[PDB]
Amino acid sequence: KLPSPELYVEVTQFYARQMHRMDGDDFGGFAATFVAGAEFRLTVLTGPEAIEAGARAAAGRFDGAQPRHWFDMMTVEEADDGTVSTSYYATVTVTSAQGAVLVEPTCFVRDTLVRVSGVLRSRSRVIERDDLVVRAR
Amino acid sequence: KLPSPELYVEVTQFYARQMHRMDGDDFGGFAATFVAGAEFRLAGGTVLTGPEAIEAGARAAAGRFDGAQPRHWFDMMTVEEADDGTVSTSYYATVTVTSAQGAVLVEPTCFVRDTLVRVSGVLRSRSRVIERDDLVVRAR
Amino acid sequence: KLPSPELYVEVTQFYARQMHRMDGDDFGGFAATFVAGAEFRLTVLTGPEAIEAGARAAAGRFDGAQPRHWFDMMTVEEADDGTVSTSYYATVTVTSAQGAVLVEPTCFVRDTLVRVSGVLRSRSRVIERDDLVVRAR
Repeated sequence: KLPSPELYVEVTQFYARQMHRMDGDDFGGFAATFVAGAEFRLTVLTGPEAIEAGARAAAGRFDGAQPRHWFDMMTVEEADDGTVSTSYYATVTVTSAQGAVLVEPTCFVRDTLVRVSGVLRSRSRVIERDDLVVRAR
Repeated sequence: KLPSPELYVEVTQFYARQMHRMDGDDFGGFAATFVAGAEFRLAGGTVLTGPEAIEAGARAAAGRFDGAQPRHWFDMMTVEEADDGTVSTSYYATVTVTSAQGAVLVEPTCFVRDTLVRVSGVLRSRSRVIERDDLVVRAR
Repeated sequence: KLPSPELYVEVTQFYARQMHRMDGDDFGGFAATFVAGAEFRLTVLTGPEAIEAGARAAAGRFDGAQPRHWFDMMTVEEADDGTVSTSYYATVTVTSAQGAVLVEPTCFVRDTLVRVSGVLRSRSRVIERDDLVVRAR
């Protein structure tokens, strides 16, 4: 079932704002986009406190360089109970002080979003890393 | 000339599902998104006609990935709907290839022009023309 | 807060056409998407003539190769006075005659768009280059 244009637009804006916070080191604001008990599976982090700690930790890998998350090829579907399911491609570019760019291994991501007080929030995120999948075959 | 929001959303979902199938090695499902007699024009000038030829070409081309994982990325997409429902798009595309060792290759970028048509209410690919930017540069 | 689906679509088409022109060396057509007195902050360029000349000059860095601009993670909001504000991630790929793809340092871009005779045009563009931000911190 195709999503309504309003839902599709709302989803694009949710992800843009969520990733701007994560990439901008607003780890608490990033985690606040998740509901209590949200499941983030890379190993699972459950709930915003754990998700905030993980984003802070994973950001350590960038040192002082600047990450940017890139999403594309995103499916969006609304269930009758209002839950939104997405699947998409994601990567992170990492730009150094000298202008070098590293492109991280791509991921295939599956999300569920829920509406809380009229606004979308992340309920579940499951990340499949393409290098690990390749390695496993 | 702007596409309706419904059409724009429909196009984004068509392409997301189409590339998920191709990148996931569902070459039959990828080819099934094309109509009978669809024309697929490769960067080099070879044309594949019909979904069966397109499936065979897509499977053969995937050999270049050598067990690594491709991901197609589209961006900067124009969308135009003709009065008869035919949809024309143009966009940028590239492919990343991620290996078991975490290597990421970025393939030469392409400029792609498609036509889509509606069959029993759903979009299908009718024409795809790929211009590869390295080949364009070489000709210049 | 959320843009109408019509506005969202119009913005994607505006940017697709603007970048196709710039990447295709249609520097005048690129500049025509800006209003008179538009401000482009890299140094500031004011007006379509200066923006065209600067874009032509900047393209010299590609040296016979083919650039492609990639935007993603785009916020879109309409202000009460009809001004449209966007923020997005941008990078440029540069593909050589041998198919080597250079990936330029990423940018965080903030635009304002305005409607002129019913048509969207760029009023202001401010580019923050991520390597320079990293260097500064």
